[PDB]
Amino acid sequence: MQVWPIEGIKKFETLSYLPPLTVEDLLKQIEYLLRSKWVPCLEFSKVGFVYRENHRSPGYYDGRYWTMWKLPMFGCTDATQVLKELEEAKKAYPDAFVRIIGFDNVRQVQLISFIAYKPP
Amino acid sequence: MQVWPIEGIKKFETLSYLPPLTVEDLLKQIEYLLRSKWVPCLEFSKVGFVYRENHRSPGYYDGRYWTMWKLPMFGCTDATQVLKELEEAKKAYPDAFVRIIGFDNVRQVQLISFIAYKPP
Amino acid sequence: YKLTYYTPEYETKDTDILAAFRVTPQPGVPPEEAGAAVAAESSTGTWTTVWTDGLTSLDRYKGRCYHIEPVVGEDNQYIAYVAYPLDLFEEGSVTNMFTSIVGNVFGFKALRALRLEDLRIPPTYSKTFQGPPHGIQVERDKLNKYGRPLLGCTIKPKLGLSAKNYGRACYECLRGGLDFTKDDENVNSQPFMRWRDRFVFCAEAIYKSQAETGEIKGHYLNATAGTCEEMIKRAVFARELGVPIVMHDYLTGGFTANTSLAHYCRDNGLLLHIHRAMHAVIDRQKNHGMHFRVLAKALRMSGGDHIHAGTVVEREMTLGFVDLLRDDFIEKDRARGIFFTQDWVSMPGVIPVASGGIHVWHMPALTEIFGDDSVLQFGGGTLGHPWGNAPGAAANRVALEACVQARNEGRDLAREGNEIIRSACKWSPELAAACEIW
Amino acid sequence: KLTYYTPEYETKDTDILAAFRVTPQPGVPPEEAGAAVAAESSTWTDGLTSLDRYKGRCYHIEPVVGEDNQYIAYVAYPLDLFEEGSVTNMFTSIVGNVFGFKALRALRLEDLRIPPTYSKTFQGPPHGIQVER
Amino acid sequence: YKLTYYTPEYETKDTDILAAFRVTPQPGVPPEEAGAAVAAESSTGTWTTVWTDGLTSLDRYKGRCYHIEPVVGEDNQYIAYVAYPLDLFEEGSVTNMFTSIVGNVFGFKALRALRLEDLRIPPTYSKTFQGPPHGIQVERDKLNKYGRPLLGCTIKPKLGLSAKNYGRACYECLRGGLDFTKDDENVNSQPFMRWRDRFVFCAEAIYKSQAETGEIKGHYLNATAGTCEEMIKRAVFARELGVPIVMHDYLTGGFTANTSLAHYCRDNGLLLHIHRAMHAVIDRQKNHGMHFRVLAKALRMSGGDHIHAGTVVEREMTLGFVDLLRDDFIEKDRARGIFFTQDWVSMPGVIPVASGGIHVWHMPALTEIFGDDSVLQFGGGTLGHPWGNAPGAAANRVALEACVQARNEGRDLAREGNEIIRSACKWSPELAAACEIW
Repeated sequence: MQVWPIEGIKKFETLSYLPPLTVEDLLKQIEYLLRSKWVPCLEFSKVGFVYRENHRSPGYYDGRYWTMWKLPMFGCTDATQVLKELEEAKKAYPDAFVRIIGFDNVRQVQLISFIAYKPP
Repeated sequence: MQVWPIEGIKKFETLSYLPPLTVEDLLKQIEYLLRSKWVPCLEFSKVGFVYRENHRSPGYYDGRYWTMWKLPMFGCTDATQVLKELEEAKKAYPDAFVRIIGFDNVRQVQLISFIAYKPP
Repeated sequence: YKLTYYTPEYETKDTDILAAFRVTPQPGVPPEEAGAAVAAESSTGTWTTVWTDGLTSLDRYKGRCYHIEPVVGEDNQYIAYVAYPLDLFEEGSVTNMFTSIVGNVFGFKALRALRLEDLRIPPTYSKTFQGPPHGIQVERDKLNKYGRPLLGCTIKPKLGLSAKNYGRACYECLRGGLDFTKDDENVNSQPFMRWRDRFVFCAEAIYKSQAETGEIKGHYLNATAGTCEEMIKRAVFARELGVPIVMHDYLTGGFTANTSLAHYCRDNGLLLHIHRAMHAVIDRQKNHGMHFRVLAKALRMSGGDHIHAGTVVEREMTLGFVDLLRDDFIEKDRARGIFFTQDWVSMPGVIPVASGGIHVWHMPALTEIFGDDSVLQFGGGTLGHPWGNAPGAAANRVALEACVQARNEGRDLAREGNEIIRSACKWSPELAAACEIW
Repeated sequence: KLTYYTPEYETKDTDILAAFRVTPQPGVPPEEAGAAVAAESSTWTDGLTSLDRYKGRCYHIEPVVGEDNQYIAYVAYPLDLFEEGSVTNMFTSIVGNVFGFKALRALRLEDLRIPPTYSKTFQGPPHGIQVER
Repeated sequence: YKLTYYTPEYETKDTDILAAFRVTPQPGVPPEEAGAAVAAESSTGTWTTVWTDGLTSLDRYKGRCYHIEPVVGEDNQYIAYVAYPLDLFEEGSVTNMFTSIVGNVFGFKALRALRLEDLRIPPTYSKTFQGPPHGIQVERDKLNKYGRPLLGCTIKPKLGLSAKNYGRACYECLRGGLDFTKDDENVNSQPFMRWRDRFVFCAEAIYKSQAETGEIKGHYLNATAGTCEEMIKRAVFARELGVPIVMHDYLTGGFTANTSLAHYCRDNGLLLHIHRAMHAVIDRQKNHGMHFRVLAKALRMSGGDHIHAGTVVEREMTLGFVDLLRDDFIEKDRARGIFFTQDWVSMPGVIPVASGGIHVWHMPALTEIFGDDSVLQFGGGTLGHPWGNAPGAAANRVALEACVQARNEGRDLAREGNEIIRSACKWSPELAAACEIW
């Protein structure tokens, strides 16, 4: 019987209970966005999780927004070019978490977000 | 005339004003739970005391809940097996406080909680 | 008579509310008379003439049976289609819609059995309703949760837990990976646990679990009560505690109370989880009652952000009213119980909540059948884990995310499900332990 | 039979009693169907309380004369299950879940014994027959 | 007459409220007439016939003396048992229960003395009462305190302290190990210290002591006032300060005001400490008045989380109404003053509060006599410590926990108490200093 850890395994919503993805696994998740005609975009932050500093009313949280890395990659057909910006983001901000998000112009919403890099 | 200390003697409710219990004293407190047909359970935390971060209304405090170590030890007849999980808890989390709590299915409540290990 | 109320050449108006009844006439009652009787006894039928009818034009207020046909279902059953004028219904009142349509006709002697199967809610009527306080997309944005079904757990034992032991179970479930824990529908305020004590300890569990994991956590705090004043009082304290979601048993509480609560939740940013307690009193039998899709449409109009939708372990019928709950435009599809094309003109959708005997092995089927916009509720599927609530939650979160990953890669969940789960068992001892017992 | 079919249980004066007309599925004995009605309309965390204090129990089963495969199941619910003054919660507790149980082909709640201890938590009619007159 | 009101073959109904009176008839008044008079003059007795009785059935509204017997207590005393119909009493009103039973009969000329000893409160009546705002178990869960009596201290001097010096004493007592400090029953709002100033400084002391020790601390802030509006205003500010417990003198304030305060405390999560000021005006003399167990049952119905229960330094009588205050079901036991089997049908219990001349040497007897579910209040037992309030609190906390440890090990507190205390004196210089002076 194992005890679920209380520290060191803070989470980043969907796919963060899986082991760290390989580069091939990561590309497969990117190709899923492209095949779905969803626009990938990178987000980064040195603070990983939500907090409640400015208000505590229902539905208000701080730290849900991260910072956009460049722009959404409209018209992307090459999943490796997303990987190329991920490596750019990690080289400029090695101490920042980087997650890959997705937008759909059809549903008119953000519908994807999964972690792609954690600082050591 | 001695002045009651202001630091270094933070407390953990019942039995924490006594000297640190021996292993024999600790087993006697465990046997009290078993003879009383109460179910022992271990709890652990790296934060030792209560605080008020999310709300300050009457009766609301944070830090009353700790984390359950495994499950309540239903059907326990061997007080040393509680001691065995205490040593397991301390080896996995030497930097965590560990307290022994007790549940009664008859009163339908938690009715026991005393400190069993403090980090150095 | 027949030709006053059986009007088979009537062309339905875009403002009509349409109903599809499954009618079982009494022996000797021809189908055209049963159809006229369903329309008449759910509108302007009178057993004797009244002079006051000369003060108006009653044809503008009658329901019309414009089609009736036998169904392959059981003895002597027909589907009667009825059109109701828009002027009959009070704006924004599910209560008046039900009263107007199902209030009287089910007791008519010439009808041995009667079941309302579907309703066509026109935009001119549905626009008078607020609908869900937030809806699927707003909820995802508020919780910052995307790309997977949400996960919940029903706290057990249903009754008999102290408020603090209730919150202790909630914290351990949430910290393991579940998004929500759930007040039982029966859990309101009782001698074993008063509601304000539960709200306090459940709030501590929510925030302790959220701080530990870094993900937004919730617990459906049940505001169902005996009076509208008590119901709002419980919602007000949840608002004060700042928690994200409350809960209501909309059928036993009632639509008048539910619509008031939905309005409060919209006014105060609270998500509204809806339980369908007592639905099977009404929707179980094929021959008499109201199908759940009718009660599901009514909840979407009156207001709710989640609604319990049953299990899949009949599927196509369930998929039918899931679409009716979630989508903006649902094409007619009687094979899935959709008797009318339904246009919701941008009224938000409701997240369906799957619950009943579900454990980790069912995660591939659930993710494939419902897709991402659902909540998967576990009972013993979390609390029955041999290592406790947090490892049980971890097993369910791992199993779900392994299914989402495989589906995203293009793999076939209906055929590769067991191997996807078994493969995930290799690096998750928590999931392996769950799969050894189930 | 199970921990929910207790055919010699003596009802308490505080119990809410229910009479269900139960139609079991083919191959479901009435004793098994009656225990399911009590269980599905009531009940590691179980070790933190006493479940027998909060279970509904089917204390009597009898056939419906003149109808095949129809039985009246009598179930006793402890007083502590119900919120005072809330018909909403009484309905939720008793009829909220059991009518959907797959082992029951059909189910009809015929009657309810409302104990004076529970009914005294309700205002009742705003006036009633004699005041109105 | 006798046979209208003395009905010795009457079988009590499960809805009857039963009373046990200790009656001292006047010389020449036979016991059966005294018994009939107690029932008649506490229900439907009239000195002349009235025609309006023909408009109803009075036998359904009369009290009945169904048993009377001499007691071994003093001259010419009897116990008269009376049954009152449930319809006589307003639901949820201790005020009407007292008015209906004790409102008139104590002044009847033929009764030289009269004392109400006990009441049988049926579930059909007790269920119309909220009872304690939280009760024993909820309080333990809220405070996260288990397995030992709670500890409090009455701040002295009773009157004459400034609000700040009041709070200074409170902080020093709490920081030493006590769970609570206490406003005197006389401390409401007075020229020497206005209530809002006291609440402010006492709140600072609560939170400073809690932050220093890490344990939840409280101070019974007295909300007793001259009007219900002032009383609620003081409870509202305690709610704003977020403190855990307030206080009320329920007998001098009154049951109508106390029931209102108990309802507020339940609505706002406040524990309610109840003082029994003026009880001895009523409950001291064996021959006339109302025994404290009656006033204790009434407080549990009207509402309170603590109640002062006196000292043990007569014990079996005290243990009797402690059980009546704490337990769910109390069997008849007249040797301990329990004249009726009392079923509380899950109404929460009240924590009894022991107070009066108690110091450290009494800790073994108190822990053995009351068990864990009590509050032990010290007066000079804390403030009279030669080293001050914090060492005095430490001595009491050490003495208590050494008693709890020894009892948990199976040792005999009634016989080994002095050695348990002396042994603890060896490693607690604070306790040793207390035992040198007391």
